[PDB]
This record gives sequence, structure tokens and C-alpha cells, in this order.
Amino acid sequence: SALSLSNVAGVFYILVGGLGLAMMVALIEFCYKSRAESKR
Amino acid sequence: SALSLSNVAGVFYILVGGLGLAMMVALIEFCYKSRAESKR
Amino acid sequence: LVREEVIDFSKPFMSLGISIMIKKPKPGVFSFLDPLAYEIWMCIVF
Amino acid sequence: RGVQMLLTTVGAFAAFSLMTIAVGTDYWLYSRGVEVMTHSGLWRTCCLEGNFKGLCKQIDHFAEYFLRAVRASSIFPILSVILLFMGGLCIAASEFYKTRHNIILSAGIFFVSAGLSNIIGIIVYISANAYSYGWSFYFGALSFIIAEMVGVLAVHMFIDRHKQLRA
Amino acid sequence: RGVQMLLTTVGAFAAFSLMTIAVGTDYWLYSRGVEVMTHSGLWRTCCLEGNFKGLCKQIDHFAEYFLRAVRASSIFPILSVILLFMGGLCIAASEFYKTRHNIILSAGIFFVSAGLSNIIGIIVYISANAYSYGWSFYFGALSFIIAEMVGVLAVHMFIDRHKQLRA
Amino acid sequence: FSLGAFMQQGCDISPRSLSGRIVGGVWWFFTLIIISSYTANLAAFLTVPIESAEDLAKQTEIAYGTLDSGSTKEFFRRSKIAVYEKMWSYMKSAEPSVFTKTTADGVARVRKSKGKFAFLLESTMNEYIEQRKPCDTMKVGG
Amino acid sequence: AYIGVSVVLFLVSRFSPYEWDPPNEFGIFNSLWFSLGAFMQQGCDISPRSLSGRIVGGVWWFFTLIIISSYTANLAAFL
Amino acid sequence: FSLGAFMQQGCDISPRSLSGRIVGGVWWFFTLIIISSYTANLAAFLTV
Repeated sequence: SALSLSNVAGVFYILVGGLGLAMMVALIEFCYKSRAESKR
Repeated sequence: SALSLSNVAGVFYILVGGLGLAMMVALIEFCYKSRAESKR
Repeated sequence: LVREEVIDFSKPFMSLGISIMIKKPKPGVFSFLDPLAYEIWMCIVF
Repeated sequence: RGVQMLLTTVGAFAAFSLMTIAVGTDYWLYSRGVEVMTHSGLWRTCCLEGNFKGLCKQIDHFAEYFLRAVRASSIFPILSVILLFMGGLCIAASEFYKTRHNIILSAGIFFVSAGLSNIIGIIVYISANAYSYGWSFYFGALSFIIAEMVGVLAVHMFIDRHKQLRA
Repeated sequence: RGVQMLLTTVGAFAAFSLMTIAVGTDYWLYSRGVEVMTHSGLWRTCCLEGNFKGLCKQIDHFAEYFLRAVRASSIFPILSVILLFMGGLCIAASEFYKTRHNIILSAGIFFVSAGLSNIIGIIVYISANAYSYGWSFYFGALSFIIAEMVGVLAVHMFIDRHKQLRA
Repeated sequence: FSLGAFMQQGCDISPRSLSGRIVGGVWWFFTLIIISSYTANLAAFLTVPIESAEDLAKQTEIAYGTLDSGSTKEFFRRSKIAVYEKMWSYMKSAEPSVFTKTTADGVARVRKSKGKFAFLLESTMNEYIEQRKPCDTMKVGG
Repeated sequence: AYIGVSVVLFLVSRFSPYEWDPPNEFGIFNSLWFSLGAFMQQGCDISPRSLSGRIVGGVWWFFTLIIISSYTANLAAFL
Repeated sequence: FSLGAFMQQGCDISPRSLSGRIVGGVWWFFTLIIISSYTANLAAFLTV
């Protein structure tokens, strides 16, 4: 009667994808700011 | 139909254990700070 | 088989089989963890 | 300070007396067990009415074995009584040493712990039962509230003493 | 920063070794599929009891097709091992180049990504299976925990280096 | 922040950066789905020894026996299966004797043993006794 | 449990002289308000910041989650 | 404040006086009971 991980693995995939997307966005912003600082 | 205290007695045990743990942590920190103050 | 060698048996009129008879016989304190599997709890913590 | 400390002492004594009475008396629960109406406490059942009215019989207590052992020993109500006694001792000894500020904190911690163990004992009793509750049940329930209020008072006195000491 | 650097190096090595052992060994699942008590891994199934003790078969892993392919290739545990190795390499290289602060940031990012891919691999494994769990599974879980802690430590060191540089 | 968000509470801080808000949003979606699945039937879950012959063979706490003279004792006697061979080996040297004179006596012994005795008998008699008063016996396994 | 949680939260948030102008906003009145707001799923104006205070808050949050979910689930059956 | 409490959404202010906190507490209890009764079978009423 309990709920199995197979039933709710999609939300785990979505969560990890969102974490990766946030890390990518943060790194992109950091790289852009660092390059702009280096040019200045 | 109305669920009884025996059905939910575990969460009460966890709550009281957490209260005791918090008191123990606070008292350990207080004793450490008192020892540091007395040494200083 | 041992009885069939000394007496004649008719075709069966009721089926059976050796079985086990025992005397007949509230969740635990942590029954609030029941609705989700243990793997789900581990993955939630992770 | 004097009024606050008088309130602390009176509340500590009231909580200790209420818990001791609740532990020592037999009117915890009104149940038709032994099948005649009976009032049962922590340690014995006494027939409320019928032919043998007034006869008292010791409780027959015997994952689940642990719960029955805890209920039979009644370690939590007695521990609450003991902690209340220690808190009262700290309150009484604080006048003897007016400069030791940690005695008041010890009393406050003792009263809070006594209330928490009272909660645990009440839960254990009600769980091990599985009718109505008598006045000994509501004496211990009242003893919890006072012990928590006296624990709040002692902590305020500890804070006030240190606030004064800081100035 | 010496204590933090030592802790980060030890934790990186421990996480890498634990994940490598977990991927390499064959004690992931204590199932019953041959049917005499076989202990399984990511690639083999060996019999713990019966007439075949010590014989290890090959696991046949064949929406559903994608899940089977990802479980068969074990891309996520292997990727976690690779990312942990790269994080350890960054930790080692940060000593030679004490002026390039982005290397420790890369190490922290690698450790966090390795932990995330370990989460994904555990999810894929458990979903593909559907018994008990052996010590390789818990080695992988402990590797995830240590990888997260080491990534936190590396990011903290990066912040400390940049704050000290700003001062 | 993460703990208070799952517990459906909330804290005194909230992320203000784009990446922090992405993390918060995905954690909020995860919390919504997982908590809604958890609490759907929480009250239902709060209110809710032998499985086969190998279980009897591999243990010693519960004794088992058959009739004194019948087809079941003979079946266990000449059986060449390892589990049944072990079961017969236990029965032969069991003390006191586990072989019963009558089916009714064995059923009474099962009922009075407080779960310490199991009776091996034909399925028809087991099905009959199971559905009769005092309804204190049951059949386990196939 | 509400009374005990509020008392322990006030105690662990205000007893020590080495954290003291109050170090926080967690007197007994505000501790009672925090506990009541947590139980009623109505949010809180303030939140604890110490380790022990956060332990108290977390165990209270777990307790109220379990209890409120049980109440709502059983009421759905009662209705 | 009352509208946010009923919708179980919260706002940026909260009472600080004893009487205001009594009003808030009784409103919170009312909201809990009424919303728990309302949302129990909402989809059943939507579909029928």
C-alpha cells in the first residue's frame, strides 16, 4: 500500500535538472562578470 | 474511526526527545562558554 | 501407492493436500513513515 | 524579586505536592474492569461499588513488552517527582548562596525536565491502557502546567540576576 | 586553511575510494534471483548459497528502453567517479598554483556535480530493480555524503581566499 | 530554508538571485508533489511467524506433528526432499511424542499450546476447522 | 506539547548570558506566538536562529506536519 | 491580514499585542477548521 520510488522518480529527475540548471546559470553569470572585470 | 493517542505516540516521543536534545546542546554550549570565560 | 497395492481405490471424489495449521496470530511507533517506501525516505534526505 | 521568588517557591511546592498525590493515590481512571465498576490508579485497582466495595487489588501489568515494563515501573511519574524535588532543593538553597547564580538556572532546568517527563509518563499511561479519568490524573496534568510556569519564572530570575550583574 | 585543506584532501580521497569500491564490487542487492540467495551488483550476480557458491553470472538489463539502457551502461555512477577524480585532481593542482583561485572553485563544482550524479544513479538503479541492500550501496551513499561535505569545504575555502585577497 | 520549505513552513529569508530562485522553485515543486503524496492517506496507515514448511524445518521454537497412523506420517517418512527429510528427522526423535491419536486431539493441542505447536493435516479438515468456533486457528502457506 | 515546546524554545533562546538589548525576539510570549503560528500553518513573523532553537523549531514542524496531516486525512473520512 | 490568513497565505504583518494575538489565534483556528472541511471533497463536487 506504500508508495514506491518508481512512482515518484520523475520529480527527482526534475529536481536534479533544476539544480544543474541553476548551477549553470550561476557559473555563466560569474564567467561573464569575470571577463568583463578582466577587460576593465 | 477517531485515531487515538496510541496511534500517534511515536511523534510525541520524538518531540520530547528533540526538546531534551536541544536543552542538552544549549547547556553544553553554556558550560563551554563559562569555562572559556573563567579561564580568560 | 502402498495402499493401492493391497486394496482397490475408486477415482477421487475430493481433492486435498498436506497443509500447516497454526494458532491465529497495530503498527509501530514509527508508523508515520509507512506511506512512503524506505528508498523514498533515503532519496528525500539525499 | 521577593514577590517573584515567593511565587516560584509556592508554585514549586504546589507542583511537587500535586505530583506526589497523583502518584500515591488510586483515582487515576474509572473503568468497569474488575466486570464491575472500578477506580484504578498507577499501582492498584479498588472496587468502586458492588459487594466487595473497597477491596484493592494490585495491577497485573504482565516493542510491547518494553511499553508494559515502562508503565509497570512508572519510571517517568516518579522521575518527575524526583526532578521536582531537586528543583525545590535548588530554590531553597539559592537563598543560602545568594551569589551563586547557576542554582536558579539549575532549578529552572529541573522544573522544565520534570514537566517533560510528566508529559512522557502521561503518554505512556494512556498508551498502555489500550471509561473516564479521575482527579489523580488531572492532578498530574495540573502539576505539569505549574512546573512549566515555575520553570519560566526561574529562568526569568536567572536572566534578571545577570542583567543586574551586567550593570 | 591548512586544517581545511587537509580535511578536503582526505574527504576527496575517501569519497573517490568509496565510490570506486561501490562500483567495482558485487554486493548491491541481496535478492533471490538465479533461486538461492544471490547477491548482486551493477554487472554480476553471484550465489551466496547452494551448489554454486562462488559462481558469478552476467546481469541481463534488457521510456522503458531508456531506463534499461541507462541502468545497463551505469553512466551515472561512472560519471560520479570521474567527477570525483577530477575534483581530486583540482585539489592537488591548487597546491602547485597558489595564485589561481578558480581551481578550488572548479574542485567544489566537480564535487557537487559528482554528488548530484550519484543521486541520479541511485534513483536509476532503484527504479530499474522494480530483498535487501548490501554494503556497496551504502558505500555509494556515504560517498555522496562525503562528496557534498567536501564540496561545501572547497567552496568555503574559495570564499575565504577571495575575502582575504579583498582585505 | 530547505527544511522549513519541506515541512510546509517557511523561514525569515528567501533567495533573491536568479539561480537561488531556480533552486527554490524546483525545491518547492518537489515539496508540493512529495508532501501531497505523503499526506493523502496518512491517517489510514496509522490505524492499520510461519509462511511455509521450510520455515518450520529451519526453526526449533514451534513443534510440529501429525496423526499416529495415516497418510501424512507415511508421506513424511518416505519423502526424499531435503526439507521434508529434515522435518521427518525432527518428528521421529521429538520428545514428548508429536504424533497424535486423532485429528481433534491435534487441533486441541494446537489451540492450547499458545502458538508453540503446528499441526500438519489434510487441507479439507484444515478448511473445515478454520471456519468453526472458536475460530482460533488458521492455515499457513500452500 | 504546545506548552512544553514554547517553554523550551524560550529557555534555549534566552537563558544564557553569553548571547545577550535582547539577543533575539523569543521571550515566552513570542515563543508561544511562534509555536501557535507554526501549528496553525499560518507562518511566523520571526524564526529561531540558534542551533538549539532551530532544533526545537524543526521537531515542532515535524510534529505539526504529522498531526495536522492526520487530522485532515481522518476528517476527510469523517465527512 | 484576515484575507491572507483565511487563504492560508500569510502577509507581511502580524499582531504584537495580547488582544490582537487572541484575535489572530481564533481566526487561525476558524480558518484551519473551515478550510480543512472545504478542501476535503472539492474535486468530487467539481466533477459531479
